[PDB]
Amino acid sequence: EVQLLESGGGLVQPGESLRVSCAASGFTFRDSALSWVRQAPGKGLEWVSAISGNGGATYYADTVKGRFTISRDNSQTTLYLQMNSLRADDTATYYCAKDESPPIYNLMPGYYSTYYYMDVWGKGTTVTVSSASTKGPSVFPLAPSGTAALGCLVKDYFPEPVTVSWNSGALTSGVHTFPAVLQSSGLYSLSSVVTVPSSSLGTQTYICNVNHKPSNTKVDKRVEPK
Amino acid sequence: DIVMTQSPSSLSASIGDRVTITCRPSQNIRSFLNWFQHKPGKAPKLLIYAASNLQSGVPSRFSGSGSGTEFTLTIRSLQPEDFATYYCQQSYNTPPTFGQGTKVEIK
Amino acid sequence: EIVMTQSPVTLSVSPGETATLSCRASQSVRSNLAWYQQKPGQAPRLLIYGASTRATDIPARFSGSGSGTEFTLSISSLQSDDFAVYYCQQYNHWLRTFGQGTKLEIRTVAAPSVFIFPPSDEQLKSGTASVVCLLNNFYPREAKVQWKVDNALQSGNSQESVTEQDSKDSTYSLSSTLTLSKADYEKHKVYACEVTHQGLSSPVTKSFNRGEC
Amino acid sequence: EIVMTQSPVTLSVSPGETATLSCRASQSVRSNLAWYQQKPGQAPRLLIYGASTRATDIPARFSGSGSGTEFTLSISSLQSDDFAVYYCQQYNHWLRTFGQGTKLEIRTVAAPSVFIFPPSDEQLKSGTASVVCLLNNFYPREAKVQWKVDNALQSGNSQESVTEQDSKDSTYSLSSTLTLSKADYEKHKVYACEVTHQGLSSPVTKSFNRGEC
Amino acid sequence: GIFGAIAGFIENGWEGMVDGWYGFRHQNSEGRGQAADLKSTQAAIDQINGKLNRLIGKTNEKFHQIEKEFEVEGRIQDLEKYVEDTKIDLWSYNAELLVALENQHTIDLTDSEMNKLFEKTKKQLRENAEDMGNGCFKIYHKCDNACIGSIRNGTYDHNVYRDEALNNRFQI
Amino acid sequence: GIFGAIAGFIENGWEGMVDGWYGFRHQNSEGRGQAADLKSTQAAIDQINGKLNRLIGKTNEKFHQIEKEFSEVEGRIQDLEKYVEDTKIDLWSYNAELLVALENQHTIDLTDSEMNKLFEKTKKQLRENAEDMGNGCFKIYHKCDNACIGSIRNGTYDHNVYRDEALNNRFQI
Amino acid sequence: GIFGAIAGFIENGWEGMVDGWYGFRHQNSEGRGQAADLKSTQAAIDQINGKLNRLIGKTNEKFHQIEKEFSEVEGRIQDLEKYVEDTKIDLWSYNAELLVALENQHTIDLTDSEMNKLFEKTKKQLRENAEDMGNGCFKIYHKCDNACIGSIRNGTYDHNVYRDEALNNRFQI
Amino acid sequence: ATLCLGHHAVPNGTIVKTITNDRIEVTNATELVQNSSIGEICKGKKAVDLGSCGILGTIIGPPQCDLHLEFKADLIIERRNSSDICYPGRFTNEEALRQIIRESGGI
Amino acid sequence: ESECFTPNGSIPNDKPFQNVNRITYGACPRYVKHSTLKLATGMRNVPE
Repeated sequence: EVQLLESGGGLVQPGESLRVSCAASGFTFRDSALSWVRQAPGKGLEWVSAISGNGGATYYADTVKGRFTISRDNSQTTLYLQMNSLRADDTATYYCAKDESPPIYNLMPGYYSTYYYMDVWGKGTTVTVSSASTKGPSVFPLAPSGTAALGCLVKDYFPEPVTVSWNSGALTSGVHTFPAVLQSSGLYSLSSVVTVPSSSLGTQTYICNVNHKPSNTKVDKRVEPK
Repeated sequence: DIVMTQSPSSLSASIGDRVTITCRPSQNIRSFLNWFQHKPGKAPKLLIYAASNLQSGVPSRFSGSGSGTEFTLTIRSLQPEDFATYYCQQSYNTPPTFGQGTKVEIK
Repeated sequence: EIVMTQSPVTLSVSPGETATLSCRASQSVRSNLAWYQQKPGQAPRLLIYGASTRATDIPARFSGSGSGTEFTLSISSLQSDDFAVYYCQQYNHWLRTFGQGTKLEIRTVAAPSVFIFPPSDEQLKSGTASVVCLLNNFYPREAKVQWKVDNALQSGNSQESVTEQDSKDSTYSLSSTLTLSKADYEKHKVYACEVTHQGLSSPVTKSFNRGEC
Repeated sequence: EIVMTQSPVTLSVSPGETATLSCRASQSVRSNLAWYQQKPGQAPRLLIYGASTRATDIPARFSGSGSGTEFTLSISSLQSDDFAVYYCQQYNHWLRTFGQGTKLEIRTVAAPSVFIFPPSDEQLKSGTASVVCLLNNFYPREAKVQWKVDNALQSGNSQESVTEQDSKDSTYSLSSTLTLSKADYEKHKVYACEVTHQGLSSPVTKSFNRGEC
Repeated sequence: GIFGAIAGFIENGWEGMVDGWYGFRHQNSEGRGQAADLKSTQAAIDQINGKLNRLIGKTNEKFHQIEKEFEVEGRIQDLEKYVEDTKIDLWSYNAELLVALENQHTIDLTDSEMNKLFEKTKKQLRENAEDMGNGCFKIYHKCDNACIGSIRNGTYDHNVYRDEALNNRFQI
Repeated sequence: GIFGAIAGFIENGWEGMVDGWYGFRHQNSEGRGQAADLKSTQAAIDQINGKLNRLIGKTNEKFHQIEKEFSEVEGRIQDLEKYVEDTKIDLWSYNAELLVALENQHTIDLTDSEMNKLFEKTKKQLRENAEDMGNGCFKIYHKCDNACIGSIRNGTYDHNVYRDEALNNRFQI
Repeated sequence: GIFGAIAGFIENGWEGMVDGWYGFRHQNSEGRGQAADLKSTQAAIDQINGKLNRLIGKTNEKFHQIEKEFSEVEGRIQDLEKYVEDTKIDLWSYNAELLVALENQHTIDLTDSEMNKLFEKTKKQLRENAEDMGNGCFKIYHKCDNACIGSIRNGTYDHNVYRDEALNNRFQI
Repeated sequence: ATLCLGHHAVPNGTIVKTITNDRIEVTNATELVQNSSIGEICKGKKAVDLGSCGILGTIIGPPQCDLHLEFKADLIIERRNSSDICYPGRFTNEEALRQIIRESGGI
Repeated sequence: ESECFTPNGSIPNDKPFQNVNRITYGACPRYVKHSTLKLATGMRNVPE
């Protein structure tokens, strides 16, 4: 077991600071290197920085060369990353990743081997940088009018994510909940749909259950043929 | 082992329209490229050989062009009988390999 | 400071066939090169490091090769659970960089079933109108939606998103939302979604007339 | 810090024949390698230096060769005065090392003549008894002596030494001394030396009975 | 080395230093201590790893070649043997020179890093210390553990101690 | 570099110095100035040109050789001709790779060396009249106008002239 | 050299020094003298002999090879034999050329280095009792008779003995 | 106070060669020449150990070579005391004949 | 049965050179005559 856990993150206004922790637990004696890698939903991976031994890194990407600073606390076995002067594009799912090198390199066990590949990845912490201001969704029916489709539109919420279930999770077959889209207002909108037998409309009640934990908002919306 | 990438996988066009199908091999194959037509329930038919040579009985509205790594089959004025799946086929090294095919449908 | 470009952006491969990926890299790079399999909703998992040396206890169907500039990744026997996205990193420039990403697909062409939804009265009372067009359970992924309002093509006022390939039937679905002000919505009568897709011999239009049903 | 091993420890070569010696050396050594001819009772004399370059005004029958690890020394026309011991040194490790040494022999097999001597009365009065066995003028050098006291094999209480090859007849001789306390010597009767040697078809025993003659 | 620090004015290495390649040993009022310097350690290690990266794991693919073991044939076989023997001698030369050159350079770069650390430390101390000639500085003021630490981490302010130091250095 | 001046105790280069490779920047009573050092500049340039002279414009003539492309399979002899050429190219490709890596390491070290020599020469010139601030800068402990600075740059600085003033400033409380 | 001593801050060599490669010249109350430094001399000589040991007297045995001169035109096979030998000679001629250029650069740098080390060692020995005049010479700020000079050359100079005298001479008006 | 600069050392040093010195001790070194094989042609390969069988014997069938008359192999291993023949004789062009068989693939 | 092949058997190819056999197939270290070649990976060792 070499898993690490990322804590912290959240919503911050552009220009603020935020540090993310990484509890390095397991096989890692923490004489090996560690790294941070961020990814925004809708974009690929991007290496952020790295740490080695004590103060041997000092290794930051050009995007955050003057903003991010990497700390290491071997006494409590936790890796940090102070993200100062955050901009809009810094919104990403920051992953804390192990670092391994070929045994021919890394002469002294503590210092940095300038050739690392990440083997054990973490669960990741999502950090959102906007001027947004948390807001719960409005939920509107997508009413059905052998097989019928019905759904719920979950509109104008911030930040991600929302969860949608149907009939308190008793309805699974045929459900599709789509990725949210970001509107020009800066709020998200998503749809969840289900296909059901046309013959069930009249006997069977369909309710979408929407949960937006960031605003502790909870909506059940019955979707009726009209 | 040469991979033939044909595009599009499918197209629809009206009668009289000009249709173009492209083939891009995974390496340069000079002119060693053939085009086949396959109509439902009939034997696949060689239409064009060595990139541009029309086979006997093939109407002159069909023409092949290109060499190297990009080839084009053009059908200049689509007729209902041209409904078929078309394939490119490289004859440059063994094993001969085929494109995944282009289904031409008539609007 | 050393860009990585993967090709193509997305590929469709039948289960069982070998899927070869590309990782072209500007400037020389050989010593360090790692491949990853990031399944949706999960963290990336190491597959190969260096160039060909695969990670511990990973299947032998994952093969790696390449030198200096051109790098390849071939998946021998493909499984339905390999619908993940693949990436490649590099050394060094003291600054490791990742690749763009290659989406891997796993069926028979299927036309979308198309549904259109008017805005709810509840939404209209808040001053906005979202008209939703659903394209359900289609394959392949490429599909086009056009919105018309009283036969006038809409531009700039819709957004769409597409689901991951469905594990249960290997299809995709797509939701498009046309957003109008209440005032604009109530000024027009016919709302239509027109869908183009390989499985449809002609584009399909679903529409409604505001204030009719 | 760089060991030198010569092979063999001693060799027998008829006069006139070529005698090839060995000087195996751990780790590489080529630039410096010197051979020497140390005759008994004299200082070593330089023969070859470097590897093949022989010293000044030395006979041309001394040949040298070798490279890196294996080195050889061949004496073309052998003379009876070449009964010396030969050594080889090396560079460098800032610490030159010498070889173990190779003894060179120059005749017909000859059985030893064997003599046994009781302790003198003079020695016995001082409290010790040396019994001496002499093996005279034998060839080749290999010979074994066993001591028995009342038919019991003695162990740990004898010492022997062997002469250099005799210039006059090319033979060797060997003296062995069995040392007992006076008390022990006077407790036993039969003292015997048993000699084994290639020139003897069976081992030869010489003995005496204490207090008889 | 060409700089004269390692196996030079520094009499010998420290076996008791196992957390770094270069470092500091001090003696003050509070005792005697040892601490590694990470930056100079890493600088040396990075350069050596750079050499290793050029040599390790970069072999070249050969497939069908010529035969290299053989019946007597004469001319053509003489040529095939000579070609291979020529090639091996030239690669054996390349390998021999590479190692001799890299090793000379490795010994010189490690000596250089030691010298740089010494020179950097000397400049830091300004007029507050004197070089005793064996890699040691005599510091002419009270310097507790935090003071020593400030020197090692580059935050030592010489002006703070200068008056005390000058009085100690320049007297009778 | 192995001397630790360039990318070392000298924090960075000067883009505004376009008349030389090495030089002086000063601040005194009369202002702030910059001036290139020609001798150290030329010393570095001469060494680099020496390398170029060994590599540039010295190719060797070859005429009739062996064939290196073939239209038909022949087996043995063609295998040998191909192997000979492939062997030769790999050995020259190696030579070229090592040459550049070695020369470049040396060029970076010699340019660092010239910078260090200029610094050391300047330090000795100033004797007891200045102290090394550790970043390639000297604190000069006396009034030094433009002509004085100039005398340092052109090697005519007389330290004895200022020594009394300098010592009093350095050694006080 | 890269250290800047030989053909650098040391203006020229001494032809009158024939008992060593490096050394000391002094002037004091008792006169002017010259003395070689044996340790630095031997250090340079040992390194050069190390190079010679790698190059001198280490040739390799070859016996039956290929023919390299021909009395008749033969075409293909003879073209190949000639090309093989010509290829081999050019590659060895390259190796020999580079070896000498590299070793010589290094020899000139190591000898310059030994000179610099001796200068640096001497400087540290003198502590605060002397100043570097910038030309490889030290001005020693105290009376230093022949035995005193000798103690410096043989590493037994005790700077504390003279420090008070020296400081008073250095730091005055 | 006193502050001393230094470097590490080890009790178990390794001797290396340099440009100026045949024998100099460093703290650590790595070997650049591979000098050993595990004795097998690689797992994932189809291999046959002739053992007592001489290789040429596979062609003409002494009792030894009974197993290997029609062998199929990617890697073929000859062994030292193996005898190509049961009744004393020798092959003309023997060394040349084996080299054919080794690269055969089997027979 | 549990990349570089020589008639002696397969050999690791982590090292740039090899002394096993001049006959090879695959991604192989280059054959040289030396039995050993040590590359320093640390500073000069100066004990006492």
